[PDB]
Order: sequence, then C-alpha cells, then structure tokens
Amino acid sequence: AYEWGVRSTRKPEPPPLDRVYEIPGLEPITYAGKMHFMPGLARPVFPPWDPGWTHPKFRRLPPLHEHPLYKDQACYVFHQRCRLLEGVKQALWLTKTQLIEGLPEKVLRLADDPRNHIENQDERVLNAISHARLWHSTEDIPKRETYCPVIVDSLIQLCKSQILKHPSLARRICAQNNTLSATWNRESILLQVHGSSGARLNAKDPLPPVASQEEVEATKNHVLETFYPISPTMGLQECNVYDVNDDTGFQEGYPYPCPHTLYFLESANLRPRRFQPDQLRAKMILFAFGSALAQARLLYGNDSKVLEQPVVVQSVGTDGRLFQFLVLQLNTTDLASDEGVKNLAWVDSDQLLYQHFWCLPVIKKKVVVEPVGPIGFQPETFRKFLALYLHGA
Amino acid sequence: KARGNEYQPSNIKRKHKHGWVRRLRTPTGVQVILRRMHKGRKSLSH
Amino acid sequence: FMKYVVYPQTFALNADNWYQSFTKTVFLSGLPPTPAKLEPEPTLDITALREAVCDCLLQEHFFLRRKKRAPVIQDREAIASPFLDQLVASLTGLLSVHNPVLAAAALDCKRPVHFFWLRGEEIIPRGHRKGRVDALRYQINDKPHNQIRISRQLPEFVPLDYSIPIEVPVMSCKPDKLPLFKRQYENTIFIGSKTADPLCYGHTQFHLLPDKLKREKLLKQNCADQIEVVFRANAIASLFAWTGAQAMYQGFWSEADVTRPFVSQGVITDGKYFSFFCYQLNTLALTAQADQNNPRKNICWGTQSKPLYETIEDNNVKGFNDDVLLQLVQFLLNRPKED
Amino acid sequence: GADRMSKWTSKRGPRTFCKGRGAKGTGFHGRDGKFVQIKEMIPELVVPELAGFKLKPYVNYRAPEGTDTPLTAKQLFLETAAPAIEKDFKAGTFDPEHLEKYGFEPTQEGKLFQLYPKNFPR
Amino acid sequence: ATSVSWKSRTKYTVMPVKMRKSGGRNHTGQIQVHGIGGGHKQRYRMIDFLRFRPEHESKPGPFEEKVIAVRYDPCRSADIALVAGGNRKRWIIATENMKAGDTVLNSDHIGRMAVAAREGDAHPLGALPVGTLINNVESEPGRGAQYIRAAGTCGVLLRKVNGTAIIQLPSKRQMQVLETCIATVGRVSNVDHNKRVIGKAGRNRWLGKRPNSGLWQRKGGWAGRKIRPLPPMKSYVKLP
RNA sequence: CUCGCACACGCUUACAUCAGUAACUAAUAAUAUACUGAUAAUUAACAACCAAUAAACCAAAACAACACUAAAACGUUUAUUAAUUACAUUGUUAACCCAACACAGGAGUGCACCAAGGAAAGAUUAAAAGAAGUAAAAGGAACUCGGCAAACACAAACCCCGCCUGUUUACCAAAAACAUCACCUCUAGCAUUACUAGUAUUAGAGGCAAUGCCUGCCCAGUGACACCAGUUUAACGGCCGCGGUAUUCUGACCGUGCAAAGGUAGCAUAAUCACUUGUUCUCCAAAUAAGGACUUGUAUGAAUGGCCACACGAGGGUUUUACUGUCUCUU
RNA sequence: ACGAGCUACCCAUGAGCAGUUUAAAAGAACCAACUCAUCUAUGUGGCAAAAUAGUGAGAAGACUUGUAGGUAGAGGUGAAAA
RNA sequence: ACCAAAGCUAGCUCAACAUACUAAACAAAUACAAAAAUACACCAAAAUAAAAUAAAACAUUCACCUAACAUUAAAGUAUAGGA
Ligand SMILES: [Mg+2]
Ligand SMILES: [Mg+2]
Ligand SMILES: [Mg+2]
Ligand SMILES: [Mg+2]
Ligand SMILES: [Mg+2]
Ligand SMILES: [Mg+2]
Ligand SMILES: [Mg+2]
Ligand SMILES: [Mg+2]
Ligand SMILES: [Mg+2]
Ligand SMILES: [Mg+2]
Ligand SMILES: [Mg+2]
Ligand SMILES: [Mg+2]
Ligand SMILES: [Mg+2]
Ligand SMILES: [Mg+2]
Ligand SMILES: [Mg+2]
Ligand SMILES: [Mg+2]
Ligand SMILES: [Mg+2]
Ligand SMILES: [Mg+2]
Ligand SMILES: [Mg+2]
Ligand SMILES: [Mg+2]
Ligand SMILES: [Mg+2]
Ligand SMILES: [Mg+2]
Ligand SMILES: [Mg+2]
Ligand SMILES: [Mg+2]
Ligand SMILES: [Mg+2]
Ligand SMILES: [Mg+2]
Ligand SMILES: [Mg+2]
Ligand SMILES: [Mg+2]
Ligand SMILES: [Mg+2]
Ligand SMILES: [Mg+2]
Ligand SMILES: [Mg+2]
Ligand SMILES: [Mg+2]
Ligand SMILES: [Mg+2]
Ligand SMILES: [Mg+2]
Ligand SMILES: [Mg+2]
Ligand SMILES: [Mg+2]
Ligand SMILES: [Mg+2]
Ligand SMILES: [Mg+2]
Ligand SMILES: [Mg+2]
Ligand SMILES: [Mg+2]
Ligand SMILES: [Mg+2]
Ligand SMILES: [Mg+2]
Ligand SMILES: [Mg+2]
Ligand SMILES: [Mg+2]
Ligand SMILES: [Mg+2]
Ligand SMILES: [Mg+2]
Ligand SMILES: [Mg+2]
Ligand SMILES: [Mg+2]
Ligand SMILES: [Mg+2]
Ligand SMILES: [Mg+2]
Ligand SMILES: [Mg+2]
Ligand SMILES: [Mg+2]
Ligand SMILES: [Mg+2]
Ligand SMILES: [Mg+2]
Ligand SMILES: [Mg+2]
Ligand SMILES: [Mg+2]
Ligand SMILES: [Mg+2]
Ligand SMILES: [Mg+2]
Ligand SMILES: [Mg+2]
Ligand SMILES: [Mg+2]
Ligand SMILES: [Mg+2]
Ligand SMILES: [Mg+2]
Ligand SMILES: [Mg+2]
Ligand SMILES: [Mg+2]
Ligand SMILES: [Mg+2]
Ligand SMILES: [Mg+2]
Ligand SMILES: [Mg+2]
Ligand SMILES: [Mg+2]
Ligand SMILES: [Mg+2]
Repeated sequence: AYEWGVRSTRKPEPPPLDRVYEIPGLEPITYAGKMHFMPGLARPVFPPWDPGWTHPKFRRLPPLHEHPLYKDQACYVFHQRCRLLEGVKQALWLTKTQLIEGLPEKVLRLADDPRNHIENQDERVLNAISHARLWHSTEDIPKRETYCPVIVDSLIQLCKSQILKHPSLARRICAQNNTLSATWNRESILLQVHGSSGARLNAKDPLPPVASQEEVEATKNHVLETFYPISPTMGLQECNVYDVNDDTGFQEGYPYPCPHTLYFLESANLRPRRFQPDQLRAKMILFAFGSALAQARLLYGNDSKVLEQPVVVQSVGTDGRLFQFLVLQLNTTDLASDEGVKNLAWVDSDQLLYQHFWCLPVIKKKVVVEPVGPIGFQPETFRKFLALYLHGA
Repeated sequence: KARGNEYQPSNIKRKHKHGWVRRLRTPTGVQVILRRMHKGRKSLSH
Repeated sequence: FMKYVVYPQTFALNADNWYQSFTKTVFLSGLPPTPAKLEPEPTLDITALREAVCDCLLQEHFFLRRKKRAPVIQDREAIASPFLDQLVASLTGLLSVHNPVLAAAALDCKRPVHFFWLRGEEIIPRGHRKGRVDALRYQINDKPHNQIRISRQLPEFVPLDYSIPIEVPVMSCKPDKLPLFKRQYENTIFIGSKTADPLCYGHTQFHLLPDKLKREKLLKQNCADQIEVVFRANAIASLFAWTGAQAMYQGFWSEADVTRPFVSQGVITDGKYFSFFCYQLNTLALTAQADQNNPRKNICWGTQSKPLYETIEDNNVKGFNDDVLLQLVQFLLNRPKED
Repeated sequence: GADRMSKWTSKRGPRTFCKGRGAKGTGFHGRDGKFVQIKEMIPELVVPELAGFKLKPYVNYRAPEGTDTPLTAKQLFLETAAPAIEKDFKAGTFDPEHLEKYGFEPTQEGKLFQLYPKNFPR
Repeated sequence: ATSVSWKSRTKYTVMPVKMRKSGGRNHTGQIQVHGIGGGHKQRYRMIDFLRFRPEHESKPGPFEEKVIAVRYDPCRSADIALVAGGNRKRWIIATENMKAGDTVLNSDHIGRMAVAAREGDAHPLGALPVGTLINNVESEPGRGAQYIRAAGTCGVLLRKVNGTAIIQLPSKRQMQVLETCIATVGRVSNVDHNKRVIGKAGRNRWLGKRPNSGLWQRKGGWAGRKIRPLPPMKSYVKLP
C-alpha cells in the first residue's frame, strides 16, 4: 500500500552504534565521564532515565490500559459534538424509536389555542429577533456565536413571562453544563450517551405521556429501517476507558428531578463547524433518549423491561434562525431485541423563525429598496416554542 | 527611484543575520569571530 | 483622542474616592428614603422565596454534577456565576406576579455597558503640544453579570435640586497614580442594547466580583478596609456609566443637562456576600466648560455588605439571612410610576 | 545603522522580545494562562530580633584592633576536634572507623545545608 | 537553510488537510521546476488508492460501500467520491457515472466465470471480461493505484494468459501485470476535462502556472514530427 | 494654510523642571523640542512569555437565505494526565525612524477632515534677465520636426504595429519589445523532500500568438530518432541557371541544363538594401506628408507564420471642425 | 569569507480597495485612497547621488502592501531588459 | 600685530638569553535574538591548492609560496627541462 509517513519528516533512526560496541569482551572508551560530546570517542549508550521521585507535570503520560477503568469490550460513546452519517435513521436505530412527522396533538392544540398567547406576541417576537440579530451588540454585524444564545434566552424569557396567568411555571429551574451518562446494549453493542448538552430545564412534576395506547401498540408492528453498508456505530467514539453506571446530571434528592426541555445551540461562525440539520436532529434524539433512560432507571430500576409509565422529554435545537423540535417518549428499557415495543419521537423539522435579517439598509440605484429588519416571519414557529414551554402546565 | 535608504532597521533580522548564535552555528562564522577576536574588536557580533 | 479606561472592578486601594472625583458623585451610607405611600402589595411568600433561593444555592453548590475538577482550589467564579444567573431568573419569575413590569422586562446576560464622558481640563505636560489645555476624557467598559431593562423609568429618589452638606471629594494628585492608564480606541456609549431598542430604561444591575478581589485575597494582601472599597468603586462606576448611557440615549449631554433624575439599582455579589446600591444621576454636565456654575451632584446610596448564607454543607444551608433576601425583594418590587 | 556597543536589553526590541533584567523566577504558568507563584521559591528573610542587641554599626575609636589571623582549616580543626580526639585517645576508646560523633559528615546528601553543592544562597 | 515537507501526517483522515505549496524549489531552496508558484490556496483531501482495503482482517472477503457525495478536488483533475463502509469513510476516485447513494463492491475473488462488470465496482484483473474498460490499475498486488487516474482517462484490458493480465494504457502502451491486481472498472469522472477553455492569462495564474520565460531559443534537432514505433510491452511479472 | 490622534516597526532620554547661553547645535537672531549643567521620570487592567496525548468531525468566506469557481486562514466536545499556593518578569518618555544634515524624498494599520496641526513674508526698493500665474484688441496653427506647451475646446474619422488586461532596461529607451488565452511540436508507464503526497484529459523542455480563411513544395546537406538503411521541417533550413522573343526594358512564354524541390495562396514601393521623392488619383492655393489603386518583392511570403476583422493602446503617422499668446507681434 | 533589511522570484502569516453604472467581484466602464511613471517645465554641487509642479495609466486584480523565512557569484533570480 | 613657530618625552624597531608558550579578571549571568538561574537528547563532516607572473604570446613548465633539519664545502656539479 501507500504509507502516509514521509521519511524525511518521520523521527530519524538513531545513528549506528560505534564499531567498538560489536567487539566481544571490550569495554568502549566514551565521553560520558567528561559530561560533553567530543569527537574521537565512542558514543555512550544510556539506559532510560529513571526520575526516582515522580513528578506530575514532567512524567510520561500513563498508558490507557493502565487505567483502573479500562475494559476489554469497546464502548461507543456519543458526546456533544459527535456527527452521525445517516442522522435520523441512525439515531432511531440506536435508540429503538419510531419517527413521527407532526408534533403531538396536545402540543399542537396548546399552540393553536389563542388564549395561551402573550399580550403582544407579534411585536414582542419581532423585537426579540431584532435585538438578538442587531441590537444586542455594539458591532455592526453580530456573529452567530453571539446571537444564537441571545435569541434562545430572549425566547425563553418571553415564554417565562407567561407565569403570571399560568402560576405553574415556577416549578422549574435551569441547568448548564452538567454531566449526563446513560449506557445500554443495542444488539451486542455497548452504546453510551455521555457528555453535556447546551442547557437543560428541570421540573418538579413529571411530564405526562403524550402517546396514546393505540399508537404505542401500533408501534410494535413497525420495523426499524436498516442501512447495510454503514454500521450503526458510525460517528461515535470507540473507547475502552468508561464507566457502566447510569449516572444522571444531579445527585440524589434533587428538588427538580424530571427533565422537561433540552436546548441545543449551533452557535458557530463557520458552516463546517456547525451541525447539519440531520445531525442536529440525531444529536437531540440521542440526548433526549439518554436523559429519559437515566430518569427511568433512577425511578423504576436497572431491569430491562417495558415501562408501564412512559417518560417524555422535549428538545429544541436552534441554528440561530432555524428551529427543530423534538418530543421523545420512552416506553421500554429492554433494547437488545428489535421485536418488542419501540419508543416514540415526534420531530418537527425545518421550522423557520424568519427567512433573513438585514442588519443594514440596502441601497440600489440611489434609493433604499428594503429596510432594516427580518425579512419574512413565521409566528407559527414561536407558537410551537411556546407550546413546548407550556406543555408542562 | 530614489536610493540611499536600502537599510530598513529590524532587530529580529539584525540578530538572526549577524547575531552571536548565527555566527557560532557555522564553522565559517566561528572563523569570523576568531578573526575579530584576534584583531581585538570591541564587538564581535551584533 | 486619548482617554483613561476606568475599570469598575479595580484592584486600586482607595478607588471609590477617585471614582467619586471623576464622577461628581457623593456617597451616602444607607438606603434612600423609601416612598412609604406604597399600597399593601407585598403579601408575597417569604417561605417560597427562601425555598427558591436555597434550591438555587444547593443546586449550584452540591447537586450539580459538573466535569471533574482536578485543581482542589474550587474556584468561586464558576460556582457563583451560574448561581447568580439562576437566582436572578428565579426571583424575577416569582416576583413578576406581584410586579407586572418584570414580565415585560428584558433580562440581559453579560451584555457590555459603555460610557464615555469628559471631566475637567489638564495642561499637556509632554510632547509638541506642551502647555496647551486638553480635557480629561474617561471611558467605562463594563460587562454586568445580569441586567433588567424596562420600558419606563423608575421614580426618582430625591428631587433633582437635592442639596447635600457632604461635598464631592477632590484629589490633589494626578489620575495616573490610582493607577490609571490612557488608551485610544473606539469611545462608545452603550446601554446593553442599541438605540433602536424600545427598552431604553434600566431597572437593576447584578455584578459578580472576581476571584482577584476576594475577601481572603485582600486579607492576604493586607487590605482589610478595601473589602468595602472595592464594592463602592464597582457600584459607583457601573451605575454611573449605565445611568449616563440611559441619559444620553434619551438625548441629554453636557450642554443639554438632564431635566429628570435617572435612577438605577445595583446588587454586587461575591461568592457568598451581597451588597446593595442605589444611584441617581442628576447632572451630566461634568465637563469644565459646563461645571463652572453647576451645583447639581450625582448621589450614590450604599449598603454594608452582608452575607446571604453561612458555610453550607451537604445540601443543608446552615445559616440564612433574611435581610439580604428582603433587600433583593424590595429592589425587584420597585416599580415605575403609573399614569 | 543600529548600535553594537550598547547593551541588548528588553527596551531595545519588539513586543515579542521580553527579556528579564536578572531577577530570579518565583513560579510557573498555571492552567488558564495565569501565573502560579510558588511559596517555596520566594526567599524568606530570616531576620533576628534586634531589640536587646547591644552592638552598633560603628566601633569605639580607641578600641584596639588585632593582628590579621585568617581562620584556616587547621585552626578550625584544632579548635573543634583536637581536644576531643586527644581525650578519647588518652581514654583508649577512640574508634578510627566511626567519626560521625565528632562533627564529621561522610556524605553531604543527607543534611539540609550542604557545603559542596551549596544548597543555600547566603 | 533546509525546509521540511508538509506531508508529515501518519494518520489517514477524511477532512481536508492544509498543504504548503512550494513553487519549483527543492528542500535546499533552489528552483528545480520552472513555471510553478503563486496559485490559489488549497487543502489536500487524502485519497486511499488501495481500493480493496478491508476494515478488519477478521473479514477479508469482498465488501460493499455506499457513496455519500461526489465532490471537487483541487489537487487532481478528476472528481473524488466519499465511500462509507462499516466505521470508516474514504476518499476514492469517482468514475464517469458515480452519484450520491450509489453502491460499490470491492472484491479480491477470481472465478472461472467472469463477473458482470459494474462501473463503481473494483475486482481483480483476473475476474473481468476480456474487453473491459478499467482505471486505477495496480502494478504489483497490494501496492496501490499509481496508474490510470486522470479525468476521463481509462485503460483497456486486452488478454489474460497464464494467470497474467495485459492492459492498454491511455498512452497506447501495453502493460503486463499479475492477474490478481485490483483495478476499478470504467472511465474516470470529468470526461469533459480536455475541452475546458482557459478564458484569460489570469486563470493560469489562479491554477498556479507562472508565465514562460521570455528568452527566445532556436529549435534544435529534437523538434519535428518524430514518428517513433510503439515501445515494447512493459512487464511487471517476475519470471524465475 | 490645513496630513491630525494613536498603535506596530525603528532611534534610544534626544522627553520633563530649574538655571546659562561669550563661544559650541539651529545653515541668521530672538530663545530653546534640537546646545550646556544639575535634578527628576515611563507604576497594568493594554501588550509579550502564557498544555500535551487519542477519538467524533467532507459540507467556505462574500449582512449569508443560498450559490459560483480559483475550492478557500479562522473550532468545539469526549477520555487520561495538566506542581495549585495573594502580590512573578518584561514594554510604558519624546517634537523620534530610513536618506552624510533640524533634507520639498521613502514609510504599515484604525479613526475623523477639525473639536486637532501649523505660518508662504528678516527689513526695504520695485532695474535687466530667469521661474509660476492671470488677462489680452483683429486673426486662429499662419509657430514648430511635430497643435510640444497652453486654451471659454476636451469631439468625429483614416492607416501601420501589437488580438485584448498585464510585464520590462530602480537612475536617459514603457515600446511595435516580453508575456498572454488559443494552436502545435518533442521528452517521459512512474512513489515517500521539487515535479507530487500528482499518473498520459497528466507532468516537464520549446515555437508561434485569441478568434476567421489557411499554413503550399522539399529529407539534397546539418541535427534528432534510428545505434547501418530509413523517418522527421508547426527541426536547423531552402524553394533555380543559361539562350531567344517584348523597338530599349520581361519574373511571361518557348527550349535547354542542374536540382531535394525549384516561392503555392495571400499581401505588396511595406517598419521590407539601393534605385526612390516608383506611377496615378483623392486631400491642400501649394505635400518628399497621409489614404486608395497598379505593382516585377530578381532581397515579400505562409507557426523564425501569411492575410483580412471587432474591441483595446500615455504606441507611431494623417485629416475635420472647436479652442486658444504657439505665432503675426508682443503687452 | 560576507551579503535577498534595497531589489528578482517564491514560501508562510496578516491587511487594504470608499462612491457611480451594471441579472456581475466581468483579468468590463467613470473616478477616489493606493500603486506606477506618459509628456512638459523647473532643478543640474539641486529639496533630492533621480526631486518638485502640472499632466497622465491602472484602480476586485496576472492587484498593492506589513512581518518573517529561502534561493549567493564557475552562482541566484529573471512575463530576456544580458 | 594676528595666524603662528621650537622643545623631549610618551612610546616603538631590530637581535641575544629565557623560563619552555592562548597574560590579569573570572561573585552572578554568558552559543533563547550572548551576558535571560530552572525540563526527556540527538551529535557530528572530510575530498590536491589555484592564479596573478616568467617563458617578451601561450597551451607542457614558472624558484619562495604558512609541510623543519641547521652551518662550512662538494655545487650551481650530476641531473630535470615546448632540453
Ligand atoms: Mg548607505
Ligand atoms: Mg554601525
Ligand atoms: Mg522590547
Ligand atoms: Mg515598540
Ligand atoms: Mg499572578
Ligand atoms: Mg495542483
Ligand atoms: Mg479538480
Ligand atoms: Mg508555453
Ligand atoms: Mg518566446
Ligand atoms: Mg539615530
Ligand atoms: Mg537638555
Ligand atoms: Mg547661532
Ligand atoms: Mg507615547
Ligand atoms: Mg525673508
Ligand atoms: Mg521681470
Ligand atoms: Mg511669463
Ligand atoms: Mg490664461
Ligand atoms: Mg488675442
Ligand atoms: Mg506648418
Ligand atoms: Mg514655417
Ligand atoms: Mg497637449
Ligand atoms: Mg477638440
Ligand atoms: Mg485635443
Ligand atoms: Mg499591447
Ligand atoms: Mg477582445
Ligand atoms: Mg496596457
Ligand atoms: Mg516581474
Ligand atoms: Mg519598473
Ligand atoms: Mg529608464
Ligand atoms: Mg505603458
Ligand atoms: Mg521614462
Ligand atoms: Mg510578441
Ligand atoms: Mg486550427
Ligand atoms: Mg516572435
Ligand atoms: Mg494567427
Ligand atoms: Mg511551411
Ligand atoms: Mg535528413
Ligand atoms: Mg536521408
Ligand atoms: Mg538565415
Ligand atoms: Mg529584346
Ligand atoms: Mg493589393
Ligand atoms: Mg526599399
Ligand atoms: Mg504637417
Ligand atoms: Mg523595383
Ligand atoms: Mg526572402
Ligand atoms: Mg521573413
Ligand atoms: Mg522555420
Ligand atoms: Mg491610437
Ligand atoms: Mg501604449
Ligand atoms: Mg497689455
Ligand atoms: Mg531572507
Ligand atoms: Mg525580502
Ligand atoms: Mg469599488
Ligand atoms: Mg477594471
Ligand atoms: Mg509627479
Ligand atoms: Mg500650467
Ligand atoms: Mg494624480
Ligand atoms: Mg483612468
Ligand atoms: Mg482603461
Ligand atoms: Mg573566466
Ligand atoms: Mg547565472
Ligand atoms: Mg533581446
Ligand atoms: Mg542586446
Ligand atoms: Mg607571460
Ligand atoms: Mg615584460
Ligand atoms: Mg595577449
Ligand atoms: Mg600576456
Ligand atoms: Mg605557483
Ligand atoms: Mg624528454
């Protein structure tokens, strides 16, 4: 084959030993005694240096197999920045879930009800969009890494302004950068969702299930799509140092146990650095399933069984202007087999909050043809956002 | 056009071209330093 | 032109006096006279608010399983900043039912605040412009941890022509010995949002002290009386910059001096301690050309720093002070006049 | 051209040339880029108590001096070990193999203030 | 001074790697090739020319991969293709009619019956029909595809005798190799590459071609239409 | 009248206070940022030094919604180790650097065109000659190599040469020279430093110059393949002599001899030896100028390319109005 | 031996091009900053060992430019001007 | 009458002898961009002397030309040389 190492760029081989070293029963005369190199004397060979007392910073990195947590079986870990090739399909296969296009009917009616809206919804949402895209910073053209979290926080505050006439949103709290770890076996594969998401909402009250018994039963007859050339573990990190322990993000006795909504942000200024929408849906599905599985194992137990009380979690992925919504209902814990009851996942995709935003006025032929502001506006996306926020109450 | 300003000062270039390390890194530069020492120069390099 | 860069979160020993000199601000201990004409609105649940605050403390100190921290120092910035964010969010959400303006208010997280102003003149000591009169320019580049912006201005604490026997402190020394250093860059006047933002008035700021200005660090540095000086300097600089930004957004400047006092509130939090301040900008004509016959002064009311909790361990708050909670509740229930 | 006789200090170069003036280091660089100062690297001045000290920076002018007799190894040995060696040899218990009881240090690697490696500045 | 090569990357990766161009200069610093330099910045996409490279030795049989996307490569004339199989993805040289979502087979099996030659599939030369158009021909078994790679270019299998394959290269030369050498079938992508028209002298500079020297040189005896016979067959088999 | 403020690079105290200047520096004085002596000074938050080891990662920046081709610097997360404990070290002046000078020159970046910087005149008189500017009767290129310069004009045409943008003799030549897209020849079947991490639709050594019509004959000699024959001119190159006929004058023809073939198409007194200011017509009142036509150029001529054509040109010539001190003829 | 801090060409790393006409960032057009240097007049021991004034060409590109590195004389580099 | 003119010393030069030959200073820093206390390496290299000149030119040749054997003679002899 064609090796990828260039000889002039690899570490050069050590120079050949002096001819005196090849003579049996002959001690070489080297320059080790004078503590400096001198021509004419043989090159002294030294044993590897042993710093009898260990130093933390200046020691060689311990090998991976020396770690006490090293395991022979390989674990496939999904962390925050893992990309899936066939995103939605791979996520559905790994989590044993069935995809549904529309949002749950409960969330849909909660959005469509005009009595759940805020006072001046259109004006307030346009103001939030304008503030996030243009006003929040003194720069002329704010960057995505700045205006994605800002717009998400503005929408969260707009939804939180609902508490005065829905006195049930105070049972929630926000968490940032907590370690989630949930492992499971999926057809002789040791998968593990491990890492941290963007933001999480915790609640005191469990989120009621949204799937009907008829839909859950009809999920049994559904067969998960299989893609042959690509293994299901493509895109995950193959590691050997891991802990098989369903450790959620919080310790025991947390006053806000039940997860409600995960928030994922693609706040990167580069398109290659950002996630594709398919990969984003896959990441939300995987983290929502991991959170639901951790909650179910903390509530009921580690036995692999079909849950009589499903666990439903929500997720919102924001590119800055494109929103993706997830409602994932976990019904089962036994996932090694592919014949039982599967979980459900309603995925609303490619929800455009606004088509485009002009941060500066455009002048064509000495006249302004389009003013400053967001071009095109779909209030239905914010309606869905508010419905997802209010689904708990 | 107008000449005479061929010297644009820069300490990095000065030290990398006529420095002590630059002189001593080659056998010919060591000979230059030895010649300057033999003549008795106050400054052997830059 | 060249200008001093005033840092509200400064390590200078006696910085409150210098900031008052730069600002024409008099500092008064204690809260401003309260408007006792308030209706019996505060029927809120002290137990509920205490439970929420304790829940935030416990979540950010013990319940949150973050990534493993190899250093044993356990820095107090990464544990108090999320606490401050969660505390502000929970308090606003719980008190928005009593105070309707908090529902429509905008919460800004670490949004920069800028203010550029002139104060006095100085003879240029060195250079080809030696001997010529040049004004002293200052710029404050602040990044408050949390801000609350409201559509309508808060009511004034004292009349615009308020007279105080205490005079503005004057320093018979150069500003370079604070130490302060001149720099030349874009001089901006920023409120946390552009002028087009309809929420051009502010309600309350929250400022988190850094790890460099901790009480233990100051005690090691042998600065026992600087513990309150740092709070005073941060409050004075930040609140003055933000009130001046509000005033110049409204349209007032040195030659168009302010007609209505601009009121702001500030909460300065260490890892454990809290302090409360109230600022009223009465005059903006701080330049030498307009300060010849300007009797108005800015006023900053201060409160002694009081700890909120006491050495919590194992999801149980040992000591809890209700005075800090009541002060925060009063600041968040301050509302604009209705008309 | 530039000078050659002038000293090449840190004031004569670009921003990236930040040369020390001869002060000893007092720490290393931590994790987030800050400088972590090591307490043990900072010298600790061992200052005695001068409250009850009855000596002054100047001597009396009438006080006589003495003939210059610099202290030598022979004189130091005669003062510190010769009487003990003589007494032990007269008693008959002298042991040539063991000399550590007389102040002799066979190896300097054990004690704190070593003499040949010179572990102490002053 | 002596420069170091940019090609120090021992790990194969799919993402493009940044490359430092050098215009005709060798490692010493003197020009060895004229008319090179001042082009556009490029990122190198590593190509796995050893088409039959099983992911693990435990399953060394034929395997199938899926084409994800056919993309433009600035470092070569042909278009590249991303193929994923198992847990790894590789850049290969796209054929004339590769598209996203296609399936490619990589084999090393030789049978008495010739296999139906698809376009993206890669089979050993001993299993292909006698009149097959091939590309990415490999000289020694397990060496790699050094031969035909350019856009639109393809070789033609001529005859297989004594367990040994004979091909005709685009230069109309006969090349004899072992019949077990793996070679991709079909023409390489970008068959219209020879018909591109450089619009101006600036596009050559974009591509990285400095102008020719202005020195006028009188033609010698080398010039003129030399009608030379075809060179003999180039054999790579080692006859004992 | 308006090149100012700051940073980077560079100089290193020339910066600040006081005092003195008879003389030394300012190309002269006044006195002083530029000379002399003494004393002081630039205080970090800005800037410099300021993690590795494996893995997931194809999907540009251009308001980036989404795209074009020339395929494009700029990143997080996961896992293992990262001494852990206030205050580290260094740059902080200036009117400044490179040009022998206190030099009308050369100098990167961000801000605004003044809110900041400065003074063309040491004092007189108003000779000649010289430099710059303004205005000028009537005429309007009659000046001159040339309409150079100037102008209340700042328009339209005909040729030569290069297709075009571009590059070149830093300091006497910017061109018609070089390059150029396009078209052709040769040399190469291949791996870890160029070519190239490329593979004959590729890469090198060259010619001529886009495009349109074409590129005629010749391997005799010298080259190069062939290791001798033989093949090659989009390889070096070449492409007739003599006698007679036209009143003198034939390149045409009739014969003859020698050749490897004996100049084909086209253009044509050319940027083409001389003859030469070839002949004729148009342009002008007058033309060795310019354009068209003839052309026989015995020394034109076809990729050392031949012919036309659009566009282009601080290229070289020629006209028409308009304009004017170029000129009559200067004031 | 010493020289690529000027210059010839490359290699890294950065930075600039405002307005007008155009479905155009088209080696398009007008024209600034900026880069060159066509013509003329002064200057000729000059402001200057190549400048000043006017006038010119390009000005989204084969473009200008900062920092640093490389190629060294039987050579380098060269859109050949020895 | 200005400008000016004259000192006799500093020190150098050539040989003899000579211990036997890179002086004194070397507290700290000095081949990071020398004078910058402090981190897992890489280090080293040799391959003829040439020519200016003379032979009135210039091609074979051209004493000394940084390699020890000094002196009195043999002796400018034997030899080597476009002899
Ligand atoms: Mg010079
Ligand atoms: Mg010098
Ligand atoms: Mg420096
Ligand atoms: Mg500097
Ligand atoms: Mg520190
Ligand atoms: Mg290439
Ligand atoms: Mg390509
Ligand atoms: Mg060519
Ligand atoms: Mg040529
Ligand atoms: Mg100087
Ligand atoms: Mg002075
Ligand atoms: Mg004078
Ligand atoms: Mg300064
Ligand atoms: Mg005068
Ligand atoms: Mg006159
Ligand atoms: Mg005149
Ligand atoms: Mg005039
Ligand atoms: Mg007139
Ligand atoms: Mg005339
Ligand atoms: Mg005349
Ligand atoms: Mg003219
Ligand atoms: Mg005209
Ligand atoms: Mg004209
Ligand atoms: Mg041209
Ligand atoms: Mg054209
Ligand atoms: Mg041109
Ligand atoms: Mg050039
Ligand atoms: Mg030039
Ligand atoms: Mg010239
Ligand atoms: Mg030109
Ligand atoms: Mg010229
Ligand atoms: Mg040409
Ligand atoms: Mg053709
Ligand atoms: Mg030519
Ligand atoms: Mg042609
Ligand atoms: Mg021909
Ligand atoms: Mg021949
Ligand atoms: Mg022949
Ligand atoms: Mg000839
Ligand atoms: Mg006749
Ligand atoms: Mg003709
Ligand atoms: Mg002629
Ligand atoms: Mg004429
Ligand atoms: Mg003739
Ligand atoms: Mg001819
Ligand atoms: Mg010719
Ligand atoms: Mg020819
Ligand atoms: Mg013309
Ligand atoms: Mg021209
Ligand atoms: Mg007159
Ligand atoms: Mg260099
Ligand atoms: Mg250079
Ligand atoms: Mg433009
Ligand atoms: Mg253009
Ligand atoms: Mg000029
Ligand atoms: Mg003029
Ligand atoms: Mg100009
Ligand atoms: Mg122009
Ligand atoms: Mg033009
Ligand atoms: Mg010679
Ligand atoms: Mg040469
Ligand atoms: Mg020439
Ligand atoms: Mg010549
Ligand atoms: Mg001679
Ligand atoms: Mg002679
Ligand atoms: Mg001669
Ligand atoms: Mg001679
Ligand atoms: Mg000789
Ligand atoms: Mg002989």
